[PDB]
Order: sequence, then C-alpha cells, then structure tokens
Amino acid sequence: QVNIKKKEKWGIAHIYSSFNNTIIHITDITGAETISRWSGGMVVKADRDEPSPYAAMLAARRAAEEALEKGIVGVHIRVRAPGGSKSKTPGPGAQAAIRALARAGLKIGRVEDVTPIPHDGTRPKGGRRGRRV
Amino acid sequence: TRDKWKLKQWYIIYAPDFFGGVEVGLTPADDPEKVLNRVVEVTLKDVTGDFTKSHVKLYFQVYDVKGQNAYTKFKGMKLARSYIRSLVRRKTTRIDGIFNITTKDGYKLRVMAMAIAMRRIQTSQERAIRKIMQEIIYKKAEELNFKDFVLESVNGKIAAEIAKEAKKIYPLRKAEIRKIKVLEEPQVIA
Amino acid sequence: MRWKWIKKRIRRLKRQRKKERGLI
Amino acid sequence: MARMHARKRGKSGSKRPPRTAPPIWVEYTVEEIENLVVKLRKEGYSTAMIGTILRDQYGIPSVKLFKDPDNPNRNLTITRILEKHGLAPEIPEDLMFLIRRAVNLRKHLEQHPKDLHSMRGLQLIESKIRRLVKYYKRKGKLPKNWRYDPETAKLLVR
RNA sequence: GGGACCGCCAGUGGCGAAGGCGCCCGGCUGGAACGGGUCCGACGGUGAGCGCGGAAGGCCAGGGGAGCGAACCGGAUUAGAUACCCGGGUAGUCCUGGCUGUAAAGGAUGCGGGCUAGGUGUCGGGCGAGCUUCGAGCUCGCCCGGUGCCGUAGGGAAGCCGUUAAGCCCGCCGCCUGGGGAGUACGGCCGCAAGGCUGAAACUUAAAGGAAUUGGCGGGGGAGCACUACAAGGGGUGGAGCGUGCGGU
Repeated sequence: QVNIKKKEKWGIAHIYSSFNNTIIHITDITGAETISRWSGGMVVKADRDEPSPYAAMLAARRAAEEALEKGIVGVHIRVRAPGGSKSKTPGPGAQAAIRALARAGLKIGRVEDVTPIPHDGTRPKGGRRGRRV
Repeated sequence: TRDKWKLKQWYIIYAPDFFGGVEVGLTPADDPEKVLNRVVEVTLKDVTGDFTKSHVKLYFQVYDVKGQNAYTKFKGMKLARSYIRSLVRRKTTRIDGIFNITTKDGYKLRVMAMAIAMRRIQTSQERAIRKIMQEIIYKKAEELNFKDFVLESVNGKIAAEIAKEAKKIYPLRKAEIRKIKVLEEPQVIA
Repeated sequence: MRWKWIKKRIRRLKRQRKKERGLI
Repeated sequence: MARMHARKRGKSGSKRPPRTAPPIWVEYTVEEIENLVVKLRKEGYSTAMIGTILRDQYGIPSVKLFKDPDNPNRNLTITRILEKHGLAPEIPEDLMFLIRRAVNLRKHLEQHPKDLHSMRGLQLIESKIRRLVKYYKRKGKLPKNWRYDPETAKLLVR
C-alpha cells in the first residue's frame, strides 16, 4: 500500500437486502479489495433476527468502524435486492444500514440503483395466487 | 483483511489524453498484474463541473500499469435509473438512437442517445428523427480526435446541438447521452 | 362441482369402451 | 353510405357533383375534350385515371355531366366511347384490375410462407370476382361461355 | 460464452374478419379511415349446405434448453395434508416442419339498411384559423369515420340501455319452450389419441331461475365508544376442612 495520491479513499458500500437476511459489504472504489463483510447471522443467531433492522444496523456499524481506520470517509451506497425468482424489493436492512452509516459518520454523495430489474422478465414463486400463509 | 496491508499493492489512476490526467481513484490488488482489466468508477473530485453534476458516473478501465502508475483509457459513461425514469412521461414517445461509430483514430465507439418527444402525435417523423441523430453524431465524431470527442459526447454540447437541428423538423425536449460504451479501445497496445 | 360431472363422464365412457373392447 | 365486408368501420361520405346544369365555366368544347381522351387512352392511361385527368385539367365537374350522351350505350361516359372505337376491351376496367391483384397475391404467399393474413385476403378477393363475373357474363360485359377460375386469371394477366 | 425476452417507451392509446397483434432498423407484403364519386350501372341484402381461419395445452419429428416448472422426491403446516408454505426436480415452456381443434373464443348483445334529443373528451383524415420553437409544435370550430363518459323520447321485471340500442321498422339465417335423468345411452360421422358432432327413454319432482328490498352474518373494508368490556392494579376460586344447593347414588 504505497502510491496513494487521492488523499481521501472512498468506498462503495454494498447492501444486499433479502427478506431472509441482510448483508453489508464494503470494498474500495474499484471493488478489488474487501475490507469488511458482516452479515446479520454473525451478529446474532435466531432466524428471525437475521433480516431484522436492529441486527442490520449493528452489522453495518461494525464495518463502518473498519472503514474509518482505512480513511474511507465518503461512501456511495449501492442498493439491491434478491432477483431470480424472488421479490425485487429491498428488505428492512436497507433502511437500517443507511441509518447506521448516517450515525457512523460516513457521508453519502450518491445513492445508486444497481437492483435486479430485468427488461427481459423473471417469474417468482407463487401457486397462481402468489405466496400465502 | 488477510494482509498487512502491505502485500496488497495500491496503484493510482492517470489517464493522459483522455482528461489530460487525474489523481483520484485507486486500485488495490494482490500481486502486480491483476490490475489491467479492472474498471473503476469515479464521479471525479478533480472538477465539480458538469461531468460530475449532470452526467453522473464515469467508468474508466485501467488498460495497463507501468512502474506502479496506471495508464487508463475511457471504458464507459452512463446515467442511472433516477434520470431515465424521471424525464420520461406519458402520452408522448421515447426515442433512442444507437449508432456504431468508427473514428479515424483507431477507436470504435457505440453511443446510445436519449431524445424525448414534444407531447402528442406518434408519427413517421419520429423514425425520420432517428436518421438525423445518427448522421449528426457521426459527423462530429469523424472530424475530431477521440480525446476531443469524448469530452463533447459526455458533455451537453452534443445533446444541445442534436435538439437544435431535430427541433426544426419536429420539436423535441430533454435530449441526453444515456450511455457511451467503448466498443473497442486499443490502438497503441494489443 | 363442474369438474366432477365432466371427469365422471370421461371415466364412464372409458370404462364402457374398456368393457366394449375386451367383451366383443 | 356504410357497408362492411373486410372492415369494421363505415364508408366515406363523398358524393357526386351536383352541377347537373351543363358547364359554361368550362371554355373548352365537347369536341376538344374527346380529342384529349383518344390521346390519353393511347398513351397508357386506364379509363378511371383519364376521367380524373379530365376533371383536373379540363375542369369539368363530372365526365357524366359534359358528355352524356353522345353514343347510345348505358351510362355514357369514357369507356363506352372507346368501346365503339375498339380502344377498350369488353371486360370492365374494374374487373381487369381485381384480376391483376388476385394473380399478384399467389406469388407472394409462395416466397413468404406462413402468411395467415395475406392468405385470407387471397380467398376474399377471388370470391368476390366470381360473384361480379356471374353478373357480367349475363349482361354481356363478358361472354356467356367465359368462366372465372384462377388459371384463366393468370392467362389474362400474362 | 449461452439461451430467452424486451422494465422504462405504454396512454380510458393504435392495427387486424375473427382467434388475435407490443425491443429497435431496413426490405417485401395485406387492410383501413379520408378528400376528390374518376370508373361499371342494380352488379344488391341475407344465406340452410359447403369451404376456411382458429388462443392455450395436447399429439408427431427434428433442434434448441438460460430461467421457469404438471408429474415426482423430501420438509413444514395439519390430529393426519391428503392443501395453502419451503428445498430439489422431469416433460413442457423456446424454434422449425407436421397434426388436432376447444374456451365465460364476452360487447354472454346474429348480419345488412333507413330512422329516432343533445353535451363533453379522445384517435386519424379533410377544411379555416390563432399561437409558433415556424414542425400541425399547442389549441378551437365545421365536417367524415372509430373508441369512451353523461343523458332524452322510448324500451326493460329491474339493474340498465339510449346514433356503438335491450329505441322504431324491414329482409334473411341460427336457436329456446320447467327441473333432474344426460350432454348420458344407442347408432352413424370426424379425429392419431384426447376428444368433437348428432343425440334418447324408463323414472322422479313443486320447484329450478332472474332482479331488487329488508335483516342477520362475514380470520370483508373504514370509524368510534363502554369499566357487567380489556390493559394496568388489588383481592379471590380451583388445594384443605366445613356450611349450603344441585347431579348422581
């Protein structure tokens, strides 16, 4: 690690928001180095706390502390969602992670839509009425 | 983590004759020569000008790295979903012009351009408009050098001009260069 | 209901054609 | 008007000229206008296209209202004049054009296959021609011994 | 690298006889509104039969197969699941050649014409303008056709319908005459099969059906109060013995 002349590293904080868990992973600008990867499960094991927003807040906060050591001080936030036969809407940890970043002191200059939306179409599981209980 | 980080080597983006150079953007890697094909997104912090403001995101791909300084060429432009969905509207038309450009500098360029119709009337004048959009973009591109053309194409100068000559046939609104993808780069390395 | 009547008829016919086919 | 036979909409609201008093805003005679019709027929124009010409150029309202009668055949206008000269065949121009289209269609369906829309149109044009012909043969516009089948059609066209 | 499809565009919108038809570009090709009736001169309307098209899936061959997913194999739910739910997964979905023919294939409104108050929007054409970015770009009216909303005379059991008639007339075709048995049986006919077309009787019944009115009801929607409601809070019964009443004995 020499040949820094940017004078302020920037990291594209990736947020994958499933209804089944929330994962928060941060990489530098390139994407070529992962500093942090923290998931809801690693925070707390209980299968319902896994997508829960409090669990997601703390996972994002942990990563955020690591990012500050690095001198990652600005973040782009890239929101996506599951998409191949799931709902394409982002889960609860999106809103939680944005809040953990806002408290954490990492300033957001862009908000980015890299979510799976096809222009070629994908069918999600149902039963001819969608999902039901 | 995994490293010191000192096993990881960091390299720094410079793009002579593309923007004249930059000093923003860093690429870490493990081992030398795993950064030769990596694509780096910068908004640009060397300018707060129109490239940053209204043409938000530019992608540059480090083609080669020499002596731990990274020589970089234009990989792409794009907008985002926020712009495309905002500007489009109902009871109108969306018009898009694809052309595959050959420039005389040894670069091949693909432009998608985004033109938005002035309200009512779906007419063959639309498709007529597409003929014109390809022809104009080609003439500007053909004359100039690739460094010159990229600066005009990403900037509003090209959009603003397409709208003036089209406007005469059939009025337009809200013309933009949705994306530019460098169909083929190399002309000085294989 | 509606499904019932038709499939019953199709069963009624296939048994009858079975009993026609193997006792001629 | 209005009738339906290959459309789900009505017919056009156009009507014949009612300047049923003879021209006097024209400044050409009957004689000059006949002269023009011989030259135009000979040139390669078909009898509908001549009459359109006459209305624009020579300024008549209708060609039914400057030249009826002058020969003793029904509905005296252009092709009756020509018919006595032998510049028009007996098979009405109407029928000549219908028949020409009916040939054109077999040749496309061949080369372009899987045409549903175009195939239904070939049935429909042909069908109409048999019904028109059935009346014409009787009227003497066509011979009695004539028949309309699609091979005879191709013959006429070629 | 590969298959498949085209979010935005997309609109109460446009096209086609109908089934139906949506990436973008070019060629080839069918139909339509319209203005100008230029042309034949009653050639017209309807139409039993006949003929033809016919979504999806299916059947047959070949190819293609990324995702999706009858069958299927687990898991949960549930008393058990036979089901909703989840993990895998085959035909199939895709393409071409071939074959069969069904639909709540609906506007549940047969086809052709004349005629019977209007108003507004909208699509495309004709026409006269205003605005103009000088392009029908934005708009208005007359006029012609089409799709929508509101509504007259009238009609309808009523709901509604009302120039797009379920209005007033005429010509022709198709069809019905209580419910179940039964769209079965039997025969013939078509289909490769699945099926399709035609199509009974014995027997049994005092109802079957349509619209609206009112009421109850709804793990249907919206809103609001209650201390004989719930929460908070305090005591108590169910334990034991006794007193008292009842069932049983």
